[PDB]
Amino acid sequence: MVTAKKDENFSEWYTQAIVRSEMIEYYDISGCYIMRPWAFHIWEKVQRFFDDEIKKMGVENSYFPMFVSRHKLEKSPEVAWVTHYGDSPLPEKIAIRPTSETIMYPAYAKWIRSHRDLPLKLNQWCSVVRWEFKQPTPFLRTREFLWQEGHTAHATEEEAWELVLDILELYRRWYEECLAVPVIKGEKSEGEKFAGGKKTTTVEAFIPENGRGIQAATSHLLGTNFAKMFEIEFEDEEGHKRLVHQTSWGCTTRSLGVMIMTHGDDKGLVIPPRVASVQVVIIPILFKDENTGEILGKCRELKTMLEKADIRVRIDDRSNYTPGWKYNHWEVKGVPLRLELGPKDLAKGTARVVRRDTGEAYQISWADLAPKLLELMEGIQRSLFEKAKARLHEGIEKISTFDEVMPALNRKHLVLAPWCEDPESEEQIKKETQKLSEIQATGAMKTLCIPFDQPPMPEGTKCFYTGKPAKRWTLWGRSY
Amino acid sequence: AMVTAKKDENFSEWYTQAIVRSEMIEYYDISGCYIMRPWAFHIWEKVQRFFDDEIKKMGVENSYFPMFVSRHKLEKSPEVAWVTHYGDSPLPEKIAIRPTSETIMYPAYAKWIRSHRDLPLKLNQWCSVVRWEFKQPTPFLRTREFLWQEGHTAHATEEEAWELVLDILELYRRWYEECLAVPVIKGEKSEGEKFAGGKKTTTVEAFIPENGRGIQAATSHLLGTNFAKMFEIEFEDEEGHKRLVHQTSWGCTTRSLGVMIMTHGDDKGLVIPPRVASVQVVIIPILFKDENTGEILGKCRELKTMLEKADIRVRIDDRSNYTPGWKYNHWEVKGVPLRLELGPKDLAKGTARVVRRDTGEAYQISWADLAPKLLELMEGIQRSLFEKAKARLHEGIEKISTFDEVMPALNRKHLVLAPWCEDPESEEQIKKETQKLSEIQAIEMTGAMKTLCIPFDQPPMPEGTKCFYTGKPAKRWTLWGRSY
Ligand SMILES: Cc1cc(N2CC[C@@](C#N)(C3CC3)C2=O)cc(NC(=O)Cc2ccccc2)n1
Ligand SMILES: Cc1cc(N2CC[C@@](C#N)(C3CC3)C2=O)cc(NC(=O)Cc2ccccc2)n1
Ligand SMILES: O=C(C[C@H]1NCCC[C@@H]1O)Cn1cnc2cc(Br)c(Cl)cc2c1=O
Ligand SMILES: O=C(C[C@H]1NCCC[C@@H]1O)Cn1cnc2cc(Br)c(Cl)cc2c1=O
Repeated sequence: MVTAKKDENFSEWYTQAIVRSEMIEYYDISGCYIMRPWAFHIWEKVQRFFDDEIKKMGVENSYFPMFVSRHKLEKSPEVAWVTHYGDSPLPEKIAIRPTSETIMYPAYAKWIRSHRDLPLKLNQWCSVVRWEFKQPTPFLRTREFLWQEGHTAHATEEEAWELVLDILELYRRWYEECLAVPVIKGEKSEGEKFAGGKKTTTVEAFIPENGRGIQAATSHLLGTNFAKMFEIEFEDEEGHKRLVHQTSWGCTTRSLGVMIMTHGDDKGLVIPPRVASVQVVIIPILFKDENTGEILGKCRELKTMLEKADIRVRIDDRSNYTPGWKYNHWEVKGVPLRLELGPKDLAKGTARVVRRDTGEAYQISWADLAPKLLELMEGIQRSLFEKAKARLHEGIEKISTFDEVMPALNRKHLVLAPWCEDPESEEQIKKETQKLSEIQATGAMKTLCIPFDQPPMPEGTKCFYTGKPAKRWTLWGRSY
Repeated sequence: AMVTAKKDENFSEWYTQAIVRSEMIEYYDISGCYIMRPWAFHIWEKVQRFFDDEIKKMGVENSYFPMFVSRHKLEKSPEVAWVTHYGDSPLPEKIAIRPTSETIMYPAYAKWIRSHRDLPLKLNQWCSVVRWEFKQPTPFLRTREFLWQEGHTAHATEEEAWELVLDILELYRRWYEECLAVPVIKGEKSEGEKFAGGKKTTTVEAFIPENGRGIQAATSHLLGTNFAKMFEIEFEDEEGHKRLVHQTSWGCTTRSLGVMIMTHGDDKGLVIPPRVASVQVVIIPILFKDENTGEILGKCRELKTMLEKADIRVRIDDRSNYTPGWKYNHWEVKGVPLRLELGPKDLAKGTARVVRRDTGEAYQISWADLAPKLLELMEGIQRSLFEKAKARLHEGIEKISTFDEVMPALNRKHLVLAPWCEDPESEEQIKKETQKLSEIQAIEMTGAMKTLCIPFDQPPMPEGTKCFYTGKPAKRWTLWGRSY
């Protein structure tokens, strides 16, 4: 049972939702959490979608070591260092991977020798470790987390940039098509991009209850800098030695946290049908032996028919729990549809179906069950996305001048503002907004992204902070 | 680009050449760790899909537990890797990288299990583990870091747990025999060889004829209640008394790829069974550089589309800057089970030439006949690969009566099946005796013979049969040999 209200104390609500639904368990090492099966099911679904999609692009999976030698990593950072095997010291300490550039690119330098070898497109599913001192949040910001990382090498910059954009569109689909979470595609600012690359692109999500943006996934154009550092070169069709043009990209189980925060309500989780391991739960109403074998035989009959429409169905015929307990259990876990079958329903040839997202109840004849449920699930998925998109739209304010910023931040909104893109000004804006928030008593505003979808920039439009010529419309807000 | 070491002359150099020249592995500067390149990883993906699909029907659910365990939870030093520092700062308590996840999972089991309604609890996880041994590593077979799955279940009764132990072991038999076409023997480990944390260890064992060695392929343990005692994993039963759960654990690793490589490979390189080959059919246009007109590649595309609508895994090697013969050798070293050749004559006849990797036999096939024919050939290659390997397994096991038969059989690079009293002291004695006799032989890996398993499939034990070593009453036929 969830008792905290989402719109009152959001942090207590989130903790309740993910504990009481059995998504997470705590662990004695700070910043690490156990991912229980109810959460892991969702990860498996988005992993299958993304993996299928990158394979059609020619990306192949691989597995590189979890350890990197001190002198290879440092070609200290907040990495976990292994210094001993048993009681014996290693002659050189080794780190646990925070990301695998230093592990993979020496191999790329060995494998790439001619244009015949390109493009090289690899991905791996693994976990990484970033041992930060700060407060962790389950799914969103943890010390160890699951994440794929893709790394590619190309003969030209244009082919690399094309892949960057293709991958970022896959991340838009991971969020919007699977998880029903709306995201904004954009470029990172110069101060916010990956330092080892040329251009970083991102999908950004918005959490209306605390007003914060959160980076959902990222796709980098690395250019040739790592090719220089690692000596990744190839002979072109005319004999000349050239540097490769690289990309890298990743997305994590943070996606699940964003889903939970987007669609959850006062009763617990709400799982979008496309990633629900159980789409429909059938609950036999058993009491005083009122037509028991009748009811359970019928439930089995219904499961088989729905499955023949590829609906993912679970009968909760466990005998150790009451029907009321089952209603609340599957509601807190977010199953899209609950189908109730009792003696009355069997006498009438119908089932009672309740939608998780809106609570609406439907009396459906057995014959109609499969097509109707399909309609409902399409309806649920679509409505989850559309409601979320409306909230995203209501949470962004277009502004012209800096004087509008603090009122907007106080409404827990993001701002879209014309910006000159000077890196000094982003540093100044972060400092000023933090100071102002402090005085009104994590308050800094930073750039979230420069969106791909740019409204026109009228000639003569001035930067909202510096008064210099504005270049592009930029999304700002408080953030994770 | 070609394998030159012969499998039956210098097996270790053959194995290294096969897995490097096929682009399955890459070396790494940290000893005992290797990079798993896509040609190998695809196979792992296929066996992972099979096993995952099968355990899900048993109600096992996947999960993910942390890779780290606190010093005081692991030591509830071992050969584990210890993290002692974040950046330059010491941890107040060092933490180990998981060598297996019992000490990470079972405290959560103790929290989750309170009543009989909570059972059975059935979890699995796919992850990597680390065992920092100082012995020489072998790619795929024995490494410091390896991918695996490990499953862990808890039950209200011993009979239910034992049923699951046996169901999982049958899945491991199918992983090897049905996916990888490797024959394995199901058996029970001896008291000295079982997992000390458990009551009974079952195994599937494989055999490598070229070096005469047995190798453990996968394992499934009946843990009993010992871990339930240690972690206080108890439940209130249907009548209200606290009871210990009965547990199982089981695991299988990428060692299964190394066993497959050693079982089917030949002097030309790898041979990949069709059921796990990421490319089942490579189409090689007989086309030379700057000669592409569109005729050959156009038909190659039409053929690939047709074959794919039969769910055949097809690749066209249309790479412009390699000759067709180079391509033939490339994909032979990689073990692609079927090569489809398409050149000018094939176009002029409406046929294609298909060559199977395992035997080299060639077939002329009409375009229209390709899809069913290739399906048939692949079923034939899989079956044949398995049936030849099973024959070698059978030729490699000698049934014996007395200890004096043992050294001759080991010198033929064979395993022995022998009646055994099952006394643990005698297995220690046999290991030492065979090691010393091997040493003396070698003057004029170790030579010790150990138990591999006590097979499930037991021939009758005639009344009065004596143990081949102690002369005491024999209990069960036991499989022994030199081992990994
Ligand atoms: C679960 C998760 C996710 C992510 N990040 C990063 C950006 C990214 C995106 N987009 C990655 C590129 C894919 C993402 O998801 C990052 C993290 N931990 C951390 O920062 C370390 C940490 C540990 C304890 C407290 C505070 C911080 N934890
Ligand atoms: C690749 C792989 C596999 C396996 N093992 C174990 C038994 C088992 C079986 N069956 C596991 C239960 C599943 C298996 O496969 C074990 C290993 N490394 C090691 O012993 C550590 C090591 C490191 C360097 C040199 C020598 C030894 N490396
Ligand atoms: O991890 C990255 C860059 C990219 N790597 C490939 C997957 C997508 C990802 O955005 C940035 N990054 C982030 N955090 C890090 C923390 C440490 Br500790 C180190 Cl050494 C290095 C890094 C580091 O390189
Ligand atoms: O890892 C095991 C027992 C079982 N765990 C679950 C998967 C199947 C597997 O056989 C035995 N084992 C093997 N090697 C180990 C190495 C170290 Br180091 C430690 Cl601490 C512990 C162990 C250890 O417990």
